[PDB]
Amino acid sequence: SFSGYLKLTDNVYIKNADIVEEAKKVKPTVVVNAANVYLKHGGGVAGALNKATNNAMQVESDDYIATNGPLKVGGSCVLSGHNLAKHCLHVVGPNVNKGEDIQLLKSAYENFNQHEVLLAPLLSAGIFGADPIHSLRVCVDTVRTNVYLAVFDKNLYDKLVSSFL
Ligand SMILES: CNc1ncccn1
Repeated sequence: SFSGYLKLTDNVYIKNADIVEEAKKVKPTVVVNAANVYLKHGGGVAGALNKATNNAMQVESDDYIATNGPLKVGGSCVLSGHNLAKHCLHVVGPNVNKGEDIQLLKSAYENFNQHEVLLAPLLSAGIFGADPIHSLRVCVDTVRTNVYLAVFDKNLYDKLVSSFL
């Protein structure tokens, strides 16, 4: 199971790790993807997770969108975890770089509550443009299930831990 995590709260844990390497090591029940509404896994966490699946995540995602249409910002869907996890919970946080409402970040984190344990990145962080310190605060104030956060950037990981209230 999960090793080397710093415990932030009763249910939130954090580690400086590449979520792809972490998923391959742990093979958790659920890995969270930082998805967009179209499930186009081009860059950031999504591009990295999809590349680790040899594009199988994108092929599955395109079939999901062809059948169901796009997700909502703040929404999610459960798909296969491929070689990374049992399932992948694709969660759409607001993309501040697209002018999306940062208030939807709490709705995005609420999706985590449907899973007893998850390996996840900080929603709306990275190329999504939100402040990762704010994302961590919404995470700890919204998620009640056990969430193991992987923060790729060491400098950001240190800043998140050192500034955690
Ligand atoms: C590419 N891996 C990654 N990216 C962001 C957060 C955690 N892991």
